[PDB]
Amino acid sequence: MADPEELFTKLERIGKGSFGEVFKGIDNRTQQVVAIKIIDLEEAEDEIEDIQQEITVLSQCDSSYVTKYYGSYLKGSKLWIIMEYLGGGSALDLLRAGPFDEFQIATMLKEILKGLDYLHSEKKIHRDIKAANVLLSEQGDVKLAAFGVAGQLTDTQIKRNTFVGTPFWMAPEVIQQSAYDSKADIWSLGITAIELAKGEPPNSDMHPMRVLFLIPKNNPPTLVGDFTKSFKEFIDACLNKDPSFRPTAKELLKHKFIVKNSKKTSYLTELIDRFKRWKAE
Amino acid sequence: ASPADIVKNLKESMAVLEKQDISDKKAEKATEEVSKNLVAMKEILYGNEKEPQTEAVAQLAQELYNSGLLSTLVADLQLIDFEGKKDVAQIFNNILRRQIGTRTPTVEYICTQQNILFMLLKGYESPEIALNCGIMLRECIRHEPLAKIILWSEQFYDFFRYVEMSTFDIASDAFATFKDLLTRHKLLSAEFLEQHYDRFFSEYEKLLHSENYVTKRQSLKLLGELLLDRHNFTIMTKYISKPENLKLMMNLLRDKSRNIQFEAFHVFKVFVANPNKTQPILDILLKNQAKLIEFLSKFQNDRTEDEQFNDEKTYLVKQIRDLK
Repeated sequence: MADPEELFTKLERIGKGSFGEVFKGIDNRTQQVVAIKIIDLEEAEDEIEDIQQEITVLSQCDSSYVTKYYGSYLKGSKLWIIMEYLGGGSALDLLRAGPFDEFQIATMLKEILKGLDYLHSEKKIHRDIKAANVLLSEQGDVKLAAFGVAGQLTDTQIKRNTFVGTPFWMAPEVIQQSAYDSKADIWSLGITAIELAKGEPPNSDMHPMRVLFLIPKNNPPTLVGDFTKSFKEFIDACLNKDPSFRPTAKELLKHKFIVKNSKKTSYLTELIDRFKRWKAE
Repeated sequence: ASPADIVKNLKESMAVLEKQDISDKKAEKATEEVSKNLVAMKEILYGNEKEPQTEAVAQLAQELYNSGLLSTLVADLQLIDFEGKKDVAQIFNNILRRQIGTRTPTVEYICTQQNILFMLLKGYESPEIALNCGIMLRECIRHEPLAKIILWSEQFYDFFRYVEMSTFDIASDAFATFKDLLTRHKLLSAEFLEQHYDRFFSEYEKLLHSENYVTKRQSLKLLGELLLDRHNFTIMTKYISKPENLKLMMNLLRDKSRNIQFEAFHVFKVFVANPNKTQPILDILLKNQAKLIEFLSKFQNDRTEDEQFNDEKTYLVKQIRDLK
């Protein structure tokens, strides 16, 4: 069966937030650095075919804006899932070192939007868009985490191993359990945007149970403070309470805020650099 | 601006791709022409800011039966653009479910082209295409007359190797088709299992023995599902009779894995619940009488939770205690 424990070397763990067991690792064969996620299968216990569904769907993507899938190996009864590893860090990570320009933000959103467009075209969706899942290569490339990736007619919230454990980036029609599609990702994008500009999402300081009941009732969040009008305008575009009034990704791709402000993706390595310089050890 | 030329351009540009050297002459242009065709073709079928234009769809269909464009396409597929492969799948899968009257024309004009199907299943040996081919195959075994073909095939029993295959992803996808064959068309499937009982279960018995935790679990589980079907009543009675089959489950109940035992249980209980146990069953049950009550008493009593499971448990014990 060729056992992954000798095919790959596990390094520091990075699965602190969800289920657990995501590691940095190395392909012993090729010295390529990978992400390794190990799933029990025994102690699952959301069914096997659900997990294979996650993989089927993930392996269908071959976009330089969505994190690649390299394959899987079964050791006795644990499954090693190997994916592309991005050594720049997450946008969330990169904020620890200081704030971002509008040019930097817009550069990122542009790339996420391309990822998003690619997904939407295959009637796939994302479902966990947040600065934590905005991932960067060491040369400044930007791509969505594989974590959120899903099929257009799949309920990712019912199942363990896929569910989002915080309501902050969630669209109101999702919270209301009603019919929802890719327009909900667009909403999450709007939140991400506020998050990239402000360091945290609207109402972070609030109890998740109050939040869920405000997100439908209240007016949508807005961008506030020293940001350009077109930036604020981009965020209203995304955060419409009515899914129908939200632009597709293709349309956002040519919003003024993106067109005026985005730049060469390489320029983002200044962020990667700033971060390296910033952190300890 | 043409919905009847793209075919006259692939039976061209796709024909080009075999044979040819890795030479520049067809390396870029010839293969990329193919991918651009498959995109404009899928467009005539799916609504960028256009509609599915029906008149063009009728023309589109009666162009592909010219002549065996799909045969050599599916054959020489392993040399296509990655997104092109995914495109082919999308193309194949929707013309398949075309309809005139209450009649599916694609399905019929494949019942001649009987090899298209076996090519697709032979795809399971080439890892660079296997998955696409799965997606396509499952979409056709989805129509009754098509499942009939692979089921009564000699090529059917290749699944037992395709399921045990090296890479777990493909082993999985294989098993998916294997499953969807035996479950989907209920009346048809029950026909197959009656006639080929002996052969089918010899191989299947191997799966239950081979581990590979996932192969073992999934097929043990599929056994349960095929056994309690009702459509399969004849088959299950034959099954729960052989004392080889009861010794097997008994060992599965003894498995290292919680989840495997629990699965084994749901099959095992049908053996004991049988109102018409044949002698060799009763012999092996009576022989192991003490050790069974011993076992079922302490078998996974953390589940409560499960009214039905404990109910099935006190029931099973009563029955074993009560003999001869």
